[PDB]
Amino acid sequence: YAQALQSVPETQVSQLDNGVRVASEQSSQPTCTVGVWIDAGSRYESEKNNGAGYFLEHLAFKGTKNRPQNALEKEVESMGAHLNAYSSREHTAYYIKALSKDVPKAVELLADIVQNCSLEDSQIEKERDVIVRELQENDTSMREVVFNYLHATAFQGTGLAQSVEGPSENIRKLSRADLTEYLSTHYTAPRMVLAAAGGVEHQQLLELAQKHFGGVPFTYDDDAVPTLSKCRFTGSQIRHREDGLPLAHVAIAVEGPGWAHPDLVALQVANAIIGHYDRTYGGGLHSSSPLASIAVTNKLCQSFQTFSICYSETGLFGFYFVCDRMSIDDMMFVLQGQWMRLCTSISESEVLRGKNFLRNALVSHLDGTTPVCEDIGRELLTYGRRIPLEEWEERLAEVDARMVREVCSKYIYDQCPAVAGPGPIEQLPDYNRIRSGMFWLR
Amino acid sequence: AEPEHDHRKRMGLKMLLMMGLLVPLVYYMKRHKWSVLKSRKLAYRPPK
Ligand SMILES: CCCCCCCCO[C@@H]1O[C@H](CO)[C@@H](O)[C@H](O)[C@H]1O
Repeated sequence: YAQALQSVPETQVSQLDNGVRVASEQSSQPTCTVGVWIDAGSRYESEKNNGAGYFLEHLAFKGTKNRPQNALEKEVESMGAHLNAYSSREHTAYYIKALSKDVPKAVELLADIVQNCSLEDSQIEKERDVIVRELQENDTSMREVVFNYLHATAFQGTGLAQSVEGPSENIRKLSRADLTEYLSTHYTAPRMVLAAAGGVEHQQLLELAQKHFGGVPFTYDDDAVPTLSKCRFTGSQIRHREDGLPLAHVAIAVEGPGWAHPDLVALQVANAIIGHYDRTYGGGLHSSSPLASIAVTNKLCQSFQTFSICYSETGLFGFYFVCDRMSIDDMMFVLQGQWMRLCTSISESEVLRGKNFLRNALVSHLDGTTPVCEDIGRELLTYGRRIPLEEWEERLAEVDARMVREVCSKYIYDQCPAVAGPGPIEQLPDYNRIRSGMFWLR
Repeated sequence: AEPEHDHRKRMGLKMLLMMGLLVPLVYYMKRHKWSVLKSRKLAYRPPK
């Protein structure tokens, strides 16, 4: 095992005279996946700019000036390659998966997109109504509105509070211009990363990129990367009620440290302890995760998930459960009790497993090419370089009990949480109560 | 008629100072817990 890790090939990295960082992991696999990952999200938008990046995503594929829609689509389909992508609050990306016999072709396709989207005044107007619709579909997914609302209130009044898709007004009116304005402002080499994994050999990649990414920086701005305005967390709640729904959704959380910070490992290990449930499990005997056990014994919920979603300089460490109108309270009671237990009286027997369960994730985090690429893409972009499983190992292979406590309690104990809840939530006690559910009557 | 007198008053003093100090504290405390409501904000959003 340790050897298996030790024998895992290093991930080549190198920046251009441009600013783009080109990294990759050579394997053998006849297939592979390459793509660019941008240092851009909704976080970077304005009150009037917000949604661009997304409006933009829906056009990124519909063709370039160098080769219109009918073609781009035809050329990719024709080579059996897959082009897909996404955009969060601080992180966007476009990736392709082909037979590593096409690094050069893929690489070119990529560039041609992150640099020359047609932005056909005629296509735009179409996607405009496609989103407004797609948006009204994202809506009934109470599992997502809830998180949005969480962020909303959690980081109320700041860039983070804005949802990645954006208001209908913005989408109804963004101009062919604004989109261009968003592209030419954030899609710059210094903030972008060209990553890959497969049978591809670094050099052929570099050159190929160094060839199609012919960007040139004049001034110093171009060459530099602007740091964002800090986001203020706020212990608060938001309740979107409607007994009209089948069941309720709840999400509570404290502020997170941020990528850079190490503790995100100990903290990542703690969540592995409370883990997650889901009525399709087979386990009233689930190892620890009493929250799950209890959830089963007393029928506390349909499911729940522990999460340490983080950003550049902040984040959200919390949990979210889906439950029936009548078991909302106990569930919250029992869970919120686990955080305390977590940081007030944890045990080695627990952390031991915690670790293992993580390591197994940590590894399956890299199952395939597309996913690996995702790490290189991210890692660089958010951490600075790449963290080898061999490393993550140690980092989280030396977390003892006392370590979990010290930290969890450092981030959870007597902190003013941020809760959000849509659906039939009459039974969810007031803030004050969930608040004083943040300190154990030790 | 009331030998207490002096004792009863020195006592009255001490009580007055406690009321003085105790009520404002619990007042601030009462005000503190409540704020979550006094400040609260409703909104009605029918999907129309
Ligand atoms: C609710 C507020 C209650 C105030 C406290 C009551 C104080 C009573 O204090 C009394 O003061 C006397 C005079 O010095 C002493 O002789 C007594 O022993 C003492 O008990």
